[PDB]
Amino acid sequence: LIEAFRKEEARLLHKHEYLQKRTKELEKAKELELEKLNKEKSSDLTIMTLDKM
Amino acid sequence: TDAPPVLFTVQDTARVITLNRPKKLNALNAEMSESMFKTLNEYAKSDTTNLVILKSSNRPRSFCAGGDVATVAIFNFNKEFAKSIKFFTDEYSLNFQIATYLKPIVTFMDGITMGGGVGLSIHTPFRIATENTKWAMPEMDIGFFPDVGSTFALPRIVTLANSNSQMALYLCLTGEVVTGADAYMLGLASHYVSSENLDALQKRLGEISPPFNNDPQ
Repeated sequence: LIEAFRKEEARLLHKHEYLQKRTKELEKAKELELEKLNKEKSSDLTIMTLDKM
Repeated sequence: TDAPPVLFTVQDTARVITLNRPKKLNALNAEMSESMFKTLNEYAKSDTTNLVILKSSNRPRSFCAGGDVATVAIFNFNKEFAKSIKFFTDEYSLNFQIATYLKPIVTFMDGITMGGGVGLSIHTPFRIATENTKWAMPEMDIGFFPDVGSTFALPRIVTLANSNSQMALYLCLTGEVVTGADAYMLGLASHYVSSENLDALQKRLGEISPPFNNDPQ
């Protein structure tokens, strides 16, 4: 029972840390992915635009 | 926010490039040249574009009064020689792209076509002139040379008194201005179309497409 209570507490704390790390990774990956999407390619020259208007 | 120097638009299967520097008579700077050079490479790869049409938004006032050499002069006075060499690498590279372009390019020389403007049309087999056309190469008065491949085109396209490049030398060394019909008869313009008929012509160019299994090239 002592091993059960101490393993459960460790699991809970280790699960919070893993989620925090995973979320930060996902957030960084989303920023990178979005930056690639916003990167201008040469094909974009063939898309008509009316930026000024 | 500011109006783009060159405007690109779709005309059915034709892609219209319009010079948009009216206050400068559509003078060509490094920005304009680079934009046109990059967009033409994309149109060459595209399989939905059959031809390109190079016109101005200032017609009949001017098509292109020439490369922007006044800015290149300030660079020389400021020793910004890298900037000057960029201006000529872009312009001359665009003149080489137009000359070797595999799809039909149709230039509407509806107005003053002097200097860089000549480079935009002289290298296209479809260079249309109008009553408002004013072809000239006024470089001898500014201290420069006949650029934009005019020393390779004029000696090969002029029609009269050009057996030994005599007429080509006359236009390049004297800076004589040729107007409308005379430009067509000398070989400076491949076709002569009234300015009023340019709108209709543009629409027809966008509507024509290669038949059956023939590419636009």
